[PDB]
Amino acid sequence: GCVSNIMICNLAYSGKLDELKERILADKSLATRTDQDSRTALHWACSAGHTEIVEFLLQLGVPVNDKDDAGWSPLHIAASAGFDEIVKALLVKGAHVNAVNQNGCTPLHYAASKNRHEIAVMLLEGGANPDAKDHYDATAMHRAAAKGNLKMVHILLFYKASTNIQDTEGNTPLHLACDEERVEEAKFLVTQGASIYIENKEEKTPLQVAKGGLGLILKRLAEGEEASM
Amino acid sequence: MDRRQKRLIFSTITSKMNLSEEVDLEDYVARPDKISGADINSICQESGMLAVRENRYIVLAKDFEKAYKTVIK
Repeated sequence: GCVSNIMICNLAYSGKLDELKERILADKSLATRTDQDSRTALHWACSAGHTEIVEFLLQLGVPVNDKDDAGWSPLHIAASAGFDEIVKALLVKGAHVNAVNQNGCTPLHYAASKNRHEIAVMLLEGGANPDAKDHYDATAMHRAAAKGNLKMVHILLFYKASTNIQDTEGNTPLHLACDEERVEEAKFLVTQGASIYIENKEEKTPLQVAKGGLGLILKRLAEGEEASM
Repeated sequence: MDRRQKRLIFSTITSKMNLSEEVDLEDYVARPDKISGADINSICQESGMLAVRENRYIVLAKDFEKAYKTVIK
């Protein structure tokens, strides 16, 4: 193991809860020292999924919103890693749902990207902004649509995420779904308002991006929606 | 190259790398940089090699953002 220059953070990552308890209770200041990457024992326990070490640190009242030097908060780390129980304990203690890291991502970007449905819901229920944009103006839906995470796209739409935000290459989630052949995602999106008209930076709409079978289907769906609704 | 291919290359190689449970390769896969599959095996080999200058035996998010910014330009 041995991921940090600070030994109490290695105990946190290692899951050595009893040793970690004995050292911190001997000198409580140790629970919040930051290591060379500006992580504390809380970041590392989240990173390794040791729920019990997280509960001991939150029981002591340590800060739950501090970021490491790449701007990752304990909530980002747990949400991307898929710690449902850790995510949940963090939120109960006030973790900031819209915190952003150095790539401009919120924890929902990572939950959406990695198909963490239950965590995405906890986040959105906790007030996360579905429309947060990262440093390339990409949203959680760009991630989910690109990757083919259909149910994640359903959950985002349910919390009212916008479907027509353009990243810096001018792509909406629909262009990404078309580009990677995410057929059901593309269809669901058009059925919920994604426009088949928006052009990205290369002057292409999602239809010009799509293979022809898909483009025909989306076209049809788009005229369906423009006729009714 | 192709976003989909790019992601396939990243995931296939890091598949026998041990990465921390929070790393998400999409943050790099989604960048608008045209890079080859050589460049990717490259970021990936550099990341594991740097597992060693701060010296952690598991590969972390920071190993990548480094590898990535050095390798691409």
